[PDB]
Amino acid sequence: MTIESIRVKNLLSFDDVILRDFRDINCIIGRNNVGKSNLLKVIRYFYAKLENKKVIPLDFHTNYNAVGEITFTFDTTRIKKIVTSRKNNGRFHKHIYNTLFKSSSVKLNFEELIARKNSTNKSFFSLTLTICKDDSVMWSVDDPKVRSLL
Amino acid sequence: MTIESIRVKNLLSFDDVILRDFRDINCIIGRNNVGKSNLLKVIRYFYAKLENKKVIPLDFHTNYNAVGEITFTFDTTRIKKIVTSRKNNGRFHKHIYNTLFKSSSVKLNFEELIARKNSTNKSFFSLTLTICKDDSVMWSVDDPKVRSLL
Amino acid sequence: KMILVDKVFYEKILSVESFKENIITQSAIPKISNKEVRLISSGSKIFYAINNTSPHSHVQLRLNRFFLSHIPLNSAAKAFVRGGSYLKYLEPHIYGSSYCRLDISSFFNNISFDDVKQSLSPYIKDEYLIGTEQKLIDAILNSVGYESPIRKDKGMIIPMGFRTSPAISNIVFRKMDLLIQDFCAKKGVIYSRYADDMLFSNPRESKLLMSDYFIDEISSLLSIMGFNINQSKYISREKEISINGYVIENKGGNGSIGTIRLSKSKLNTVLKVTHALAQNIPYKNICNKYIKVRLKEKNIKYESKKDEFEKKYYRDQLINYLGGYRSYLISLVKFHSEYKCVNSDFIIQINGILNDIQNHIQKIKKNRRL
Amino acid sequence: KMILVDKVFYEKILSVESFKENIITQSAIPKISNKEVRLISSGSKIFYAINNTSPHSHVQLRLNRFFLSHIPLNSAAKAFVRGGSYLKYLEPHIYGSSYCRLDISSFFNNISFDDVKQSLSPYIKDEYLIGTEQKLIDAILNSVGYESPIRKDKGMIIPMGFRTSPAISNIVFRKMDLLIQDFCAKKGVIYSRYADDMLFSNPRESKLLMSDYFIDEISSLLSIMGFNINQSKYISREKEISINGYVIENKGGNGSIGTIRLSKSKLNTVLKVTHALAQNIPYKNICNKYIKVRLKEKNIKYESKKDEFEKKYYRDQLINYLGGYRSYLISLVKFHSEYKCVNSDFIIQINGILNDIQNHIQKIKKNRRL
RNA sequence: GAAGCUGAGGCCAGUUUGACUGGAGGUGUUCGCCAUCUCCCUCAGUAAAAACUAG
DNA sequence: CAAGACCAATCTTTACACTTGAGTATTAAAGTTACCTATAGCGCCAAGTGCGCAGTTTTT
DNA sequence: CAAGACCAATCTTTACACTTGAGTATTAAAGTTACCTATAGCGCCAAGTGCGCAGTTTTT
RNA sequence: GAAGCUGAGGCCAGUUUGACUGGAGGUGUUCGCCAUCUCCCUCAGUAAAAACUAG
Repeated sequence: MTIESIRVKNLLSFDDVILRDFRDINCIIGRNNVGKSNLLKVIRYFYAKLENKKVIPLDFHTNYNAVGEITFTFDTTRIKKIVTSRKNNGRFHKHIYNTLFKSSSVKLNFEELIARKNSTNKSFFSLTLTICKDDSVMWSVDDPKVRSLL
Repeated sequence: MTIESIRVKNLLSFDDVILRDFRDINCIIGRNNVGKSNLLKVIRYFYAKLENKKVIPLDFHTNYNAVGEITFTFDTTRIKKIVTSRKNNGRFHKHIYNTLFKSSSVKLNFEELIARKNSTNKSFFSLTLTICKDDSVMWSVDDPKVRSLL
Repeated sequence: KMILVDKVFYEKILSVESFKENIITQSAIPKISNKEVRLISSGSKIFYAINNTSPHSHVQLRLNRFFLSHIPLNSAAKAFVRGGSYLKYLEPHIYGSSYCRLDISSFFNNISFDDVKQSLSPYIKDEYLIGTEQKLIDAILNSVGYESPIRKDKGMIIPMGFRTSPAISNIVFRKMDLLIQDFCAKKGVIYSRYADDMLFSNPRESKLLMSDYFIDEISSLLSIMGFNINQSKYISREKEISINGYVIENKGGNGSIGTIRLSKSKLNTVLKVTHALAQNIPYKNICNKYIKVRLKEKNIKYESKKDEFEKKYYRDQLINYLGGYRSYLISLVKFHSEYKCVNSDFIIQINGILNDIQNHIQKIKKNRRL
Repeated sequence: KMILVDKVFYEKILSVESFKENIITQSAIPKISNKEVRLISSGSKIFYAINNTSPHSHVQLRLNRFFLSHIPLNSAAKAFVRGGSYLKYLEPHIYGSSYCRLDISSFFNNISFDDVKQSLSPYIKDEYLIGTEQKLIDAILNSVGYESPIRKDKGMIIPMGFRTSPAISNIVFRKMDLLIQDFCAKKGVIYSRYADDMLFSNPRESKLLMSDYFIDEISSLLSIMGFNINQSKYISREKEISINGYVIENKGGNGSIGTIRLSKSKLNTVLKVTHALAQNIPYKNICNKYIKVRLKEKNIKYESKKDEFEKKYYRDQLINYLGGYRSYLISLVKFHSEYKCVNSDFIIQINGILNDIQNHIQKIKKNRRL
């Protein structure tokens, strides 16, 4: 897969919405703009803030919360299979390992590293964008290199 | 007068610019867009944030400062003369006094109130908009009624 | 549209018949007297129970049903709210790498009635209910409030065990929910609250939740409305926390998702019960030894039959317990299936335990007919 | 474009001729030895002065002129910066209603040389200046650094009185300038700094600057690079503050502009000098009693004439003092005219004082020719 | 360990049989020598940066 | 004593290596960078024109 | 013990009063608000269809 | 004053000539009874809300 989940909390017309189990073709139907255009706006805003574009923050569904969160879970299993292999010693694979997969495999010990390698594992990378009440934006990963690579 | 001063610190192409002594006709000349359009953008942004419009924050002149400030000094001498008089007991004059001129005359004692009344005084109201590094905006006066009335 | 209860709303929908006499005779609705309130003692805690026959119970229940349920709340409050649960209270912290857990000392006893009046005032019309003697808001507060005879110093007190105490606590604490949520979010910390138990998690790599500064700041925020932090229950840990049995673990760093499982302490009682049922030790011993449920002789409804009555009651208690624990574990399973945050090996263990429970329940229901 | 000094830059523009021998012979540039440094004692403070004849003085002066002046700084640093002044350090606080003033204990003595190297590293190329023995950055730090023979424990130390110490202090403290500026601005407080003296002002109506929390937070921020707050110089006040003579006052609340004046303590010496000059007390007594300037007998340049020399020297000292104080007061007047923040009655008093000073200066210059 | 801070002495006043502490008053005040009005000598030693030379 | 919050650049943008479709241990070359600067009042020297290198306040 | 940070609405938008151009002590009417709701499983009663009002875990 | 917290008793073990403290072990660990693997009785008294009835 490519995207495991998208979660929006307290933004536009979304109270707490989680979308997952994405298939190869996703057909969106229903009454017009009851959240279709809102979901599109959420995704576009997240991907505009990913590339450090200065875009206006989204509105809150209810002002009785201080923040609104958009969480994207990327499925990086295939990229881990791409880079962890010995053959591909290229610069791009090396950079991808140093950025996305390090600082998560460093903490592990030998036994857990072996268990992760040998098992039919699935690897995920979760990135959360939080909008505070005063228009500030906070990421759950503070490295801009990670955001640009994603 | 109407506006006593406009001060911009660390925004767009402005390092620390103070404009004052405004006359009835102000002619702006010089090399094109060396700060003309930037001054217009600053004024438009301040007046859009005054009315609680969601507009994009301005860029910093240099990122070695945490904030950029726009200070507007309004000349409210005539409005004080308008409202402090006894004859005009209308609702609008009463609201203007309760919003703009109270909380600044309450602290005063009788002698200083008399001195302010009798002297050929000039009254000013200073409002500062501060943009932090994380796009947040802070006002030097936290009452939205003051901003809307201004 | 914000809810607004006025005199007609109280007369028709809320009072109905409970206070018809007091509203037609223009007599002030009185305080909840000590006669209507019984005082149970549970350890060091004291619980206040109102009699159902009193009109105060009816008006309180209808107040919960129609008025308190419509006032908006903060999303960080996961307790006593429509759709909230403990698992929902733990879920947002799977993304965190360090965990901190704080408690509020005597949450319900420290809720000042003045704060309750200030919180409920905008949602109640400023009218006079009875002539010019008693206000509508004061009558409703009479419905919700109480004076503890044990402690007359505080006067008005919101007691535990009433109909309306939890929801009123949530509404009055929405202010601190907002303040703490704003502070934590500006610090990058995920915050959630269940009753008086606050959980914070930092997903980044930092010692913020371990410093005394964080505790000092949360105490400073709580001090605005007079609350205090229970320092005996303050917990701070890295990479895993065992909160009252529920274990959250997240070893990874950037972009890692933790797992929520149950420690062996939680599973201890149910595993022992299943083993005892496999051991064919009688139902009376199973109920008494592990579940602490028993049929007191003074609680026998009828003297027509005793031994068969006790056998049926113990069988009912066992079937009820097994159904309840099965329901709890499927609550966990559904939470996993909808959020995908529970450990996979723990999921397998849960499935095995569930199959064992269902086999035992089938055996019990089959032996019922023999 | 960020400045970048490389080997050719050091050889041509900086070293010039001061270290020609050391650069052609490939011999390492040596530390500033104790022979080149004299130690003056001013109260409890010790000042380090390098001899002008040493090449270290020349390279330090050219380092100030060409390299340190190009590295960007933070706008909150109003000291030792092109265009900065004390009045500019006080000005942004006229809008504040409460004031707080903090000091850093031994600012220059607590500047670790490791922090200096880390700060200056990105602006200096990572090359080898002399073979593979000494690096360019290490040679420049040799130029700027020193080891105090009084305190050998700290090794490298930036001493007061050197050519490059103030600018290097500003560059190394830019990090804390940014951190404190961000914190104060997120709290709504106007912050400015002059050397080690930090001034904060809150324009809103709040007790933030008076609580111990603010001092604790500023101390916590300063602790990152090892600084400490001088608790003897901590000041907090409302509606006016008298900072070292300069008085800021702002009684009003929402949208009020304060006034900066000078207390009578600052004007005391100049008023007394003007009164003494009007009293026709001789110039020697005026210089000795109030100004503490005197001509020591060992400082007589030539023995050809003494009494006329002493009269001319005292007249020169008096004319210089009057010109200097007049210059200070017109600095105040220009600051007012450009910012409009000085008290009007104080402006009138300044004008009268200035006219008196000019009349006295004209009288002195006229009596010179008699 | 919390440093508080100041250069070394020679009269005179206040506290001491024999040495230590200050050398306009008024007024208000956040009590800070903080603000505002009016009216002791000697000898050392004194680094650097920055602003300012009314209009 | 003791600690969370430990600048912003540093040239920038794009990007697979191996044997042609799948792959289980750690950045970089390259096109553009892409253009910079000696020496401002004082001293040396031709010898009074022209060229080379004794203040205030605040921190303290 | 002790404190800075003490929600977000509450209907909303516009706006001079006095005698027609200048003025030295404290909000509001009004048009739209502008539309809302009794009573969800259990008990009473017609008497088995229809109408009115003995669990788990967590806080504790 | 910092409360720490628990319902009241009746054996047996450990500390006490006469009354007080616990009733699987292993392993690791942030040492928290915290996590993971394997395998004492009686009598009181027990308010409210919320989730959950696999698939």
